[PDB]
Amino acid sequence: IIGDGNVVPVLTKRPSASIIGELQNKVDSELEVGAKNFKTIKAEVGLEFSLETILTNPAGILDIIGEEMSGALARQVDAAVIHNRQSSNGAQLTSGTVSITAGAPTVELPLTAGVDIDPFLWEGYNTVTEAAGNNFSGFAFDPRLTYVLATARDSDGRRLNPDINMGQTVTSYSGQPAINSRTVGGDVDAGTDTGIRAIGGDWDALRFGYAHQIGLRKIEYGDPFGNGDLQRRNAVAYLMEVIFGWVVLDPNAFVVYKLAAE
Amino acid sequence: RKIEYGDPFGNGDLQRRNAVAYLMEVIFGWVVLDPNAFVVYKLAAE
Amino acid sequence: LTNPAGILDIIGEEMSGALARQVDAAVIHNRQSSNGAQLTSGTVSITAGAPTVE
Amino acid sequence: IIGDGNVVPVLTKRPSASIIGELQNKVDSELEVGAKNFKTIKAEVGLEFSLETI
Amino acid sequence: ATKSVLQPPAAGSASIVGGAGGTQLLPKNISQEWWKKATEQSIIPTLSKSTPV
Repeated sequence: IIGDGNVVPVLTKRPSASIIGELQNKVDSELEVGAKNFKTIKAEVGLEFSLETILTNPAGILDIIGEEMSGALARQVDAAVIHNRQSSNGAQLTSGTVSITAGAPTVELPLTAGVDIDPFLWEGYNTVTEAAGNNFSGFAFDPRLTYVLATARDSDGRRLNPDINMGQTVTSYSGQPAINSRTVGGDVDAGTDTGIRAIGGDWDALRFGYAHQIGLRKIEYGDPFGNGDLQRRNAVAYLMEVIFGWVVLDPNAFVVYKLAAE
Repeated sequence: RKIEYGDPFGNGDLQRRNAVAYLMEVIFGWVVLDPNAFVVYKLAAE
Repeated sequence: LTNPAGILDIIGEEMSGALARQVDAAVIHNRQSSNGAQLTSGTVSITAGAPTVE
Repeated sequence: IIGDGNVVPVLTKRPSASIIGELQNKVDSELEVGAKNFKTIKAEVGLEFSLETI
Repeated sequence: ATKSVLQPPAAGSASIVGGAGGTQLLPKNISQEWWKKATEQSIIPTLSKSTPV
């Protein structure tokens, strides 16, 4: 729902049984609930065309703007939730939302060429499951991680990570599911490369949804984007926007794998 | 009347701000044919 | 989209009454009801130039 | 309901009209809500008798 | 300890909603019926001679 009123109940203390003898006193136990809450934010994308462009329709461009706009929104959802970024200029969001990368523990990957990073993916799994105590459910990989894994070789020149396939979008690593996307490195739209190369964790500790969606909407009046009035300029605007929210139910349910400093 | 477009109140464009305006209006007129046809009763000062 | 307590359901009657209150405020007192200030318009109210009984 | 979560919405500001000329700029008014909340309390009475007193 | 839901928690008890942020779990009932004054009627259209305008 729109606003800060989205609440998830979290079981903070759990009951513990005991062994009770013949005619020994039965005992009552701990139980406690907390909550996490989250705000929605809004992503919008807009395009504006002269009437001549609308009537011309070059190569059927108006038939693909809905796909390109809904795609731009989907990349802004990833950029907000993962990196706390605006897609259109790569700046930090000043909204009150918390990204997966904000306050998640990090594993520093070696920057050196041909060094094997496979040990570090286990150090992060151990960080989520032993130290923080969560489940583990999969990875998001940047495609540059998959190349650095697949090109790690021993002193005889044999691959250290031979099961890693080339360029595959949906994969598994050590039996955990793994999704490749450049939204993990974050050099997408106007973003810079963050040096992030994987995120691993309990992906059920991230809840996500849409409060509201506005599909491709044609606007014919006023000045919706600051270019000038649409009737005065003989122009048409297209808008698409989405109101969405997420919660990371434990910051330590995720680990971020990131390159070292230069 | 609901209004979804333009800037009807000087706050900024409604589509640009993602806002909706409502408006209502009346045009009316009257004449007082003699000021002295009326008397006003006021409370005194403190 | 929120409609906080059904507040958007009353705006038609609230705005109907706002106009009615401004008819009285103009004709009786020569004032803008949103501001309380005197109207700059060329109209004359009942209270303008009527005699007062205290 | 039990606890301090009983809530009543309170209308706190209302629209008021303006007077405007032929091509003078129209203006928005105001509309605002608050709320009051209240808690519950518990009253009890009881009596105890021996079986012989029943 | 027995589980409390009212705040502050009763003595010798534990709060069921005692976890971080847990009070956001306590229900609200918002009345459909508002507290609002009636507004003043306009008298001028009643208290005057009607004319074509």
